[PDB]
Amino acid sequence: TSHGLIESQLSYYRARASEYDATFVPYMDSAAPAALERLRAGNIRGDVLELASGTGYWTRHLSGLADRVTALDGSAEMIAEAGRHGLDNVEFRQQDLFDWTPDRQWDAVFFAHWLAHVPDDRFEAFWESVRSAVAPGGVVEFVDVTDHERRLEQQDDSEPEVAVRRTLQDGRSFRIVKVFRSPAELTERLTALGWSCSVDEVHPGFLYATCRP
Amino acid sequence: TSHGLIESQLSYYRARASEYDATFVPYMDSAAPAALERLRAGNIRGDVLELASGTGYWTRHLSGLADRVTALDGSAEMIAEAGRHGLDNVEFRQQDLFDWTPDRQWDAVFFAHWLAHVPDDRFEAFWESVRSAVAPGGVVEFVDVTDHERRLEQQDDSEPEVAVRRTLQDGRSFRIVKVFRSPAELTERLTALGWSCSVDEVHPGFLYATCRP
Ligand SMILES: C[S@+](CC[C@H](N)C(=O)[O-])C[C@H]1O[C@@H](n2cnc3c(N)ncnc32)[C@H](O)[C@@H]1O
Ligand SMILES: C[S@+](CC[C@H](N)C(=O)[O-])C[C@H]1O[C@@H](n2cnc3c(N)ncnc32)[C@H](O)[C@@H]1O
Repeated sequence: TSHGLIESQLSYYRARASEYDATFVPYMDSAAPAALERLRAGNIRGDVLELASGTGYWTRHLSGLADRVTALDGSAEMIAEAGRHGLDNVEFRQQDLFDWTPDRQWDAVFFAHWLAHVPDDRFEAFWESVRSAVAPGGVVEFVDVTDHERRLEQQDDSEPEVAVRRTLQDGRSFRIVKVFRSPAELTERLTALGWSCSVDEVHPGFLYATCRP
Repeated sequence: TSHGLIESQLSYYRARASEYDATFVPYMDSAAPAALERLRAGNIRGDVLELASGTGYWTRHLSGLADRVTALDGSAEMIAEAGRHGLDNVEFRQQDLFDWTPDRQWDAVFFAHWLAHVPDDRFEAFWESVRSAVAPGGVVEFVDVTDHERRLEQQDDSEPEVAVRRTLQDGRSFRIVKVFRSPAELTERLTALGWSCSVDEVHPGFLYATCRP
C-alpha cells in the first residue's frame, strides 16, 4: 500500500467534510440500534478516546456516556463540522493516525468505520499504538462493515485489491482503502497480536467489537 | 475487461483441470442439497444444454434427469476429466462461450458457477446467445455464488474490481473474473433484457435462478 493511497484517502475525507452527513456511511442508519445495544453495554465510561471521529456522529453518543471525550481526526474540516454539535465534554485534536503514539491512557477507546481504512500492512502498528492508549482494566470497542465468514474463501483472492474509487458531486475523484473483514478474521488476527476479542455481526453487513489488551 | 483476463481465466481452468476435483468450488458441497431441491423441481428435462460443464459434477445430475445432455466447455482437459463418469446420454463439445452462437435449441439450459466468470461488458451478448439456445417453453437455470443485497453500496466503488488472483498447486498464478451478483441485481438486469426471473439465495453464499425467455 503506497503512501499515495493513504494521502488520497485522507484528502478524500478532508474534501468530503462539508457534505458528509448528507450521505453518511451506507446503511449505518439500519444498523445503529443494534450497535447502540453494544455501545451502551457499559464499557464506554470515564475518560474516553475516540479515533477518526469525523463529523461526530458517534462522538455525540460517547459524550452522553463518558465523563470526558478526547476525539482525534486527521481532517481539521471534520473537526470543525463536529464542533457544531457543541459537546461540552469533548476535546478535539487533529492527528494522523498512521503516525501516532499516545502519551497518556484512557478508560476506553472507540472508533467507528475506521479500521476498514487501515490497510493490512499498517494494521499491526496502528494496533500497537491503540494498545498503549488503553488504561488498566480498559477496553477497545469499534464498529465497522463486515462479510459473512465464507465469502473470503468463495472469492479465493491471493492479492486482494484494497482500493475503492469514490467520487464527490463536484467531480474530483479519490481512491480509498476499503477492507471488509469478517468477525472470524479480525478475531484470529488480533488474538495473534495478544488481544482477547468478542467480535460480532450485529446487523447484516456490520460488526461490533470489544477488545481487551 | 481486456481479452487477456478472459484468456487467463480459460488457461487457469485448463491447467486446473487435472486437480480441479481436488478442491472443487468452495462450500458447494455444503449448498448442494439446497441447490438440488431446485434442480429437481422438474424443469431439467428432455434435451438439456449445459454450459461450462468442467469435470461434470452437475453433468452427472443432468444426465439422470434428461433424455440427452449436450455439455459445452472451453477446455478439452475439463472435457477429458468429465468423460471418466461414463455418462451414456451426454455429448461433450469444446466451445469458447465468449464466441458462441448456437445453431440448435434445447428444452433447458443449465450452468453452475459460470455466470460469475462473465464480466459486465460481456454479460448482454452472453445472455443473447443463451436466449437463442432456449426452445419455446424452456427455461434457463443456474447456480452461482451470491452476496447480500447491500454489500455493493457499503463498498461504494465506481471502478469495481472485476478480477481475483488464484494460485495452483505447482505455484502458477492466474487472474480470473469473479463478479458476485445479488439475487436482486441479477433479477433487475435480466428483467431489463426480457427475462422473467426467480433468483433465490438457497444456502448462505449461494443462489439458484430460474429464468424464462
Ligand atoms: C468516514 S470514516 C470515519 C467515519 C466517521 N468519522 C465516524 O466515526 O463515524 C473516515 C474518517 O477518518 C478520518 N481519517 C482518514 N484518514 C485519516 C488519517 N490518515 N489519520 C487520521 N484520521 C483519518 C477522516 O477524516 C474521516 O473523518
Ligand atoms: C469453476 S467452473 C467449473 C465448472 C464446474 N464443472 C461446474 O459447473 O460447477 C469454470 C469452468 O468454465 C470453463 N471456462 C472458463 N472460461 C471459458 C470460456 N471462455 N469458454 C468456455 N468455458 C470456459 C472452464 O473450463 C471451467 O470448466
